[PDB]
Amino acid sequence: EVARVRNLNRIIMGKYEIEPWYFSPYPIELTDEDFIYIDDFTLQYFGSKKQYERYRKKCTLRHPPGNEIYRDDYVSFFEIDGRKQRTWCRNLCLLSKLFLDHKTLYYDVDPFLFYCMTRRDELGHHLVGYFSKEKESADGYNVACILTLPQYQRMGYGKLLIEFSYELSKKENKVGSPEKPLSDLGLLSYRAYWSDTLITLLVEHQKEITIDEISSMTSMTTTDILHTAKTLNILRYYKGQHIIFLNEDILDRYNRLKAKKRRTIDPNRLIWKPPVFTASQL
Amino acid sequence: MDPSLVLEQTIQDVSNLPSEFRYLLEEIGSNDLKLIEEKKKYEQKESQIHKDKEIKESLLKCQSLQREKCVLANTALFLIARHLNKLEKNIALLEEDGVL
Amino acid sequence: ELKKSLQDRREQEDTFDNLQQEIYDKETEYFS
Amino acid sequence: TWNEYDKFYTGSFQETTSYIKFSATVEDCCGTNYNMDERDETFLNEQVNKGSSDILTEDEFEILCSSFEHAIHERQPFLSMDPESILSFEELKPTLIKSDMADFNLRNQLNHEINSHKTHFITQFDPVSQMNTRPLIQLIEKFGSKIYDYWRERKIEVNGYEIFPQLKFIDILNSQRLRALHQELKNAKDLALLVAKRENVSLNWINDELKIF
Repeated sequence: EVARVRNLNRIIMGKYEIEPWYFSPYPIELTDEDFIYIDDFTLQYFGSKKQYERYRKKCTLRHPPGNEIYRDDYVSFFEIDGRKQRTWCRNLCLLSKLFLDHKTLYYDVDPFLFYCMTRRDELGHHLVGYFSKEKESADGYNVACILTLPQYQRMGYGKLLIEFSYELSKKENKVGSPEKPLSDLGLLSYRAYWSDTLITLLVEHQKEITIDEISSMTSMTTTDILHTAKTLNILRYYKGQHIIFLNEDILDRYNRLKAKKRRTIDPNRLIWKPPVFTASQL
Repeated sequence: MDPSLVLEQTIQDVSNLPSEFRYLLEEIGSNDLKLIEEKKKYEQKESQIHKDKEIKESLLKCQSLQREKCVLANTALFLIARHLNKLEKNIALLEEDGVL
Repeated sequence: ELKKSLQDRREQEDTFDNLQQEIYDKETEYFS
Repeated sequence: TWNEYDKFYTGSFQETTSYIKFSATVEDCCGTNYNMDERDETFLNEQVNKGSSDILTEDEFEILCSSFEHAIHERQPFLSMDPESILSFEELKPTLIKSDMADFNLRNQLNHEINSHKTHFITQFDPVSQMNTRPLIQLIEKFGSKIYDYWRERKIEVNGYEIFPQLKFIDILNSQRLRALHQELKNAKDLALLVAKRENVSLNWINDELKIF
């Protein structure tokens, strides 16, 4: 009776409507108001109507303040530390739990990494992707729940976005997972992920190989490969986790990557260990 | 252990400053090269009136080449200054403490 | 007052360029 | 849609060749902590400028009443619901001879050693509207009493709240090295005094030729 309470109904930002879907611990008197406006870049909080053009003018830092790590012509890759930048990130995870029902903001939010996917602008950088992954070593779990604003979907951002999030995860190079229990619009996108990535990772045999030959560049375990082998209906290959081949593959959409498989982000980036491991005993 | 506490308060924000050593200096050098080549471009007017078609607007666009250098140094002052506030007061939080 | 006002351009190259060489003065105290 | 969104956007940023890493906690993401409603300038329109000649401007509001706004936090944890437990302007004077109301005093102390107070807090974070900004002690003796006595009845009537809604939730070898290495940000500031001298001999040349022509 708590996680299924919607209180907002409407947001208009720019030309773009936002419908809420889940419950976030916002004050309910601001759900009582009808306007839900915000800064486009820095996300400043208010409750009034005589402040718009003046916060718009005084915000000449028209970006997200994250540490930008990789900007090509298409993507621009930040990270944010929430111990370093707090209240912006308080509301940043408040929006994600307004669109997801498995998180509550009272216990600490400081340490864990805030990876980000923007388009660059000439005014600044428009936020078009993000997620709040861990600082380190939660449950395996090399990615987290990846959420962004819903009107920049379905045209070439979100799918390859979560795939290069995974690419950064095995380019921060450790075997993990997303969340375990539930998914509503992404579990099918998760098998679209693992099929497309598996076919691109192991159309490259030229011999017989164990599955640990390719599992090192997966960030998903060797044991996952048989359930990914039976997502695509039948690819029994004289089964055994210690060796595998591939058939002369049926090739539904292996060489059909002319759509939404068009860009590559290079592994040109450093490592992001915690400088203090931060054993918070208080 | 209070100095260890404040050391893990301070290393993550003294650490992004040699990254700013990578950042803020190349435009100082490039704008300085533009300033000296531009000064060679606008010497000839003061020479020929010394022995105005370009000189004043070229000094103005020299200023456009240098005000961004100055505001980069002024933001450098700002991000030196706030962390130096907490830095010197945390040196003071060590000194007033029984630790240091 | 007018001619010195036109030629302070002609006369403060020494100040602007010893500002240019203040970094040459400070490189080794940056090595502190 | 919006009709304010297109008139929202103007200006630009430094479109990087490769990378300008951004790093700003929320205290330096917007500017002033608060904005203004209809009443703070309805006071300006109807109870200030009926016959006055001296200017009461917007930058004087969001700094001068901000001094009381930030000062009742650092000075007053007494009642967070009070209409009237704040006392007067003249007893706020020790919190008004200095106004560390998000760092004005060390803002003066930095450009003490940069000796460029003519650059009265020049930044790209906040806009060009900065030469209008003059320091706050003369703002006290021009307007502080009246902005206090308009700003006082407002927190009488917002009675301990504010205008925004509520938001619920080994010693050794470790001091001399940070001294002798933040001497490098000290001499980075000496480079800043240096480049302040660069731009002020530049505008020496500018304003010298401007007091010619």
